[PDB]
Amino acid sequence: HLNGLLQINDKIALKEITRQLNLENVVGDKVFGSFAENLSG
Amino acid sequence: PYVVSLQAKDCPDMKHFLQKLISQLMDCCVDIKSKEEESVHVTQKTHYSMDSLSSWYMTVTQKTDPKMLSKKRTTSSQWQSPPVVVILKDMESFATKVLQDFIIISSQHLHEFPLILIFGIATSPIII
Amino acid sequence: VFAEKWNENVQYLSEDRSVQEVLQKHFNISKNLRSLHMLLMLALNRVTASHPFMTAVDLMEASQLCSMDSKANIVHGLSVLEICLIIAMKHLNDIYEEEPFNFQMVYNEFQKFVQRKAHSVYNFEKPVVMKAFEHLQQLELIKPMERTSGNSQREYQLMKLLLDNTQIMNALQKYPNCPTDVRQWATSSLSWL
Amino acid sequence: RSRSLAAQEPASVLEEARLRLHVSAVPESLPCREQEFQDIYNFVESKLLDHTGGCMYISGVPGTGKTATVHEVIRCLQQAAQANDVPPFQYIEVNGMKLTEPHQVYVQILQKLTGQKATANHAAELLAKQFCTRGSPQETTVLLVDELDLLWTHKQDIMYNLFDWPTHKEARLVVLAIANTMDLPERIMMNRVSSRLGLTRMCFQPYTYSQLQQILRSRLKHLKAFEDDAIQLVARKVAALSGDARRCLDICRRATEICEFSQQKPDSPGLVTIAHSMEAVDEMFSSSYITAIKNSSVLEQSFLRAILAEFRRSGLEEATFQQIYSQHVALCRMEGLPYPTMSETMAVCSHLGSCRLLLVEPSRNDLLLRVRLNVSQDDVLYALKDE
Amino acid sequence: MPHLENVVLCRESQVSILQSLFGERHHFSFPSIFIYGHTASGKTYVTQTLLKTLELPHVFVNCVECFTLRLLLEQILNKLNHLSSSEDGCSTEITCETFNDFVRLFKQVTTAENLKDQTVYIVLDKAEYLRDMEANLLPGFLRLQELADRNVTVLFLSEIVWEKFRPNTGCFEPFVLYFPDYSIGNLQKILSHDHPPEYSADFYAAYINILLGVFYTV
Repeated sequence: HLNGLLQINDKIALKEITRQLNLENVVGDKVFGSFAENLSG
Repeated sequence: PYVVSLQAKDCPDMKHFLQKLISQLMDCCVDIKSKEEESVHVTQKTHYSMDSLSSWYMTVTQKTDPKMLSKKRTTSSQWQSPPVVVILKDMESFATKVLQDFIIISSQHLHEFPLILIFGIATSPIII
Repeated sequence: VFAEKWNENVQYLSEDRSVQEVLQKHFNISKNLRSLHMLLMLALNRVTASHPFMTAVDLMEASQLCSMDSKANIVHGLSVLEICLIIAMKHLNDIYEEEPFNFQMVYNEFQKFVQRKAHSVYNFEKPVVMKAFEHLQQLELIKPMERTSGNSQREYQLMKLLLDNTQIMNALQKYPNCPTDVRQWATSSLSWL
Repeated sequence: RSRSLAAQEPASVLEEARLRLHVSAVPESLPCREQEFQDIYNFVESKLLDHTGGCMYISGVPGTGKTATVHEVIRCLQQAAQANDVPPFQYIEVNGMKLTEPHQVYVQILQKLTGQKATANHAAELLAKQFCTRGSPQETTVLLVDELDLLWTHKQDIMYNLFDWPTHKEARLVVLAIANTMDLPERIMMNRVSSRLGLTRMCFQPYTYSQLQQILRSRLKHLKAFEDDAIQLVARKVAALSGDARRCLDICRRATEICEFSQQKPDSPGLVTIAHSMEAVDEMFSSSYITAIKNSSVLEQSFLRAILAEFRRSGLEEATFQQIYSQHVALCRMEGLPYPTMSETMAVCSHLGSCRLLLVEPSRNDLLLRVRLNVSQDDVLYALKDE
Repeated sequence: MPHLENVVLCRESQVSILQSLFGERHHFSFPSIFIYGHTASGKTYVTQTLLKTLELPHVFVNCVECFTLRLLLEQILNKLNHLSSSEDGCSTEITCETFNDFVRLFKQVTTAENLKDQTVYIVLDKAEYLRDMEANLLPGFLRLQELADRNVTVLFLSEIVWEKFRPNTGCFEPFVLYFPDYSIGNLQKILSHDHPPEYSADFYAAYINILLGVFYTV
């Protein structure tokens, strides 16, 4: 569930995307590294 | 005994204006050799707003005196409760927009923040 | 049993000379479904513990309070000072065809209306004029050309008006307590001294 | 079988055509281009056998084969390396939009080669001293960069220093600069970038009319579901627009969806009809303006009518908000409605202002609202008299 | 009663409107209620009394004391953890600055039994200085019901009219309530109710009528 009204830039969107999947982190968010391998036979 | 002194050449803005008021309330209190002593302080940020001066005024009236407050706030420092009095010696040259923002906050919060203002007009009070 | 009378009561009110007029009025303005949401919940607030059914009265009063002229009802809760001010700039707009003007020009006609009047206690002083005009600053009734000078005093403003020459005349007969020597000055184009 | 729906096998014909037409399920690349694929084949082959480094900058709109033809250049060189023909190479890939800051390109390069990751300065200094190392062999690597305008900075220290790396002794960097138009080095970039580069810019032209009918034929070699009159019709409109290789197969996918809407009947037709080709143009290029006045109400169509009436005797497309309110009451009283109130003037403006069909500043100067029509003044007259 | 109706004797048509929107604890309402008045004191004094009578969860924040969006969203949670549950939360602070994380942390606080199926009131004092910052914080409260999915009713007590903060891409259209003006027949009775014990009722009310006719024009 994303909403463009909340996001205003691009650096913040790279961190709040992991708050919905939660497949590799916890309540905590991993390194600040901008996402590079977003998993994409 | 707490006296706050400030003028117009300090900080004519919003963020740095309230920063100077924090150091004034801390310097006038450490000048009394009572229970506190030397304590080097590094301002490095501690966010603040209107509750920083309200919470500090409530805690200073409890740890200073060994439990002497009566009922419904009266006779705090032996005689009467010490009010928060400031002076405005150089305010006519200060920004008029900033002087109309710090007065509208303590209006509804006066029941827990006794503020005393002292104006120093160098001409006539008609310009007020 | 109570569910059958609910859908049947709406059919009795769907074909009415007063209910259909409210539906067509909001449909022409905004045909979106959101514009109709306020027309269904306001009528439910009136239905308390003493409304067993519905009628064509609880739906007409809820559509008028959300459609009145919000730019004409703010002048009813005023005195005579600020009321005479908004009419003063209205007379100046007829002679100055679209051009800015400051506040000191309004003071020139303030001492002009004091004439042709008997000596009484209606005359004022001077600092009341700037106090009556400052009340309109917090109401956002004037708008600068593009820049608000920081060093501007009580003489350099070059403000204009944020109203029109239509609702100002229709808001005179509905204002409570209108003097006789003031209403005649607003309707006329200033022909006397 | 772990997933409950592990790719259902298409048992029909229309469901199978989407497999050969998908942009991802491609058996090779886009054909009809042998004079250009062979030219770039001998160029990259001459660099691996020479153990040197060069530059390469093509041109064309993003949709002429810059993402499919470049893959076959690597698939053909890897086969000869296993047969002792060409020296081995390394596969390096990097996109210009995957990185937010334009200076973080030094992180993806060091991580791809080795495994150490630093930053834009700690890593950018190690890559400069490693290319000039005397007495260390390297490999004939390949540099594939995309979208060069995003890496442009104020000091021009991103594109200039990147081209000077393969111009050294022990340097085997093959830069594949991918962009759009060809006049970029002589417009956005200045003198230093265009100087140390070279005039080896061979642009790629879009596909012709005879080439679009052949690429679509290879994908439908054994798909008996489309007539010969509908294939040449879809490839004809895209060939006249810009010749984009992406705007041709997307229209054909719409033809595979409009035909399934008629398959709900008990009859199962075989080939497509002539009605599927006509509907594949209006739905592909829909208009967001002819349907706004048809589905309007009464006050909305009357407010836009008074706008053209005031821009006729004045000759200026700019006006105020106080003047448009005067003539708005004249058109509202003639048809049979009372005078509109002032409070609703911003309500009807917020509806057209939300969709941004009338360019106007926000609610700051209510009496000085600048009227700017998003469309022309002659197209709104023909779409209004249709009712 | 002593400060809800005795202050202004012209609110007989407004008490039944606000009480109808409240209802019970499990009743909802609009996510934003814009109510503009005059003098910026008549609608404020009645709010502090009506909310302190029915005992409902509500806070009071101001947009003029803080010029940044980081401090505005912080003072809301500082006055919420004290009444979020039956006991205090060990006086813990919240460290946040991202506007997107405001709707995430607010759901975790409104999870206890005290704010589970209850109506939360957010009174925004002096709501006429929000246009100075960014043009994105205005539609945030209009669509808070869809994002937070909680019974939150945001109140507005500003002097500016509603048709002045319209964004560029539009926003939700709520309910605009306008309180009646100070009537001449009702202002005379409210100025004589606060009579000192040194006088009476008829003897004290006579000194007010002689000053109203000369101060009504000014």
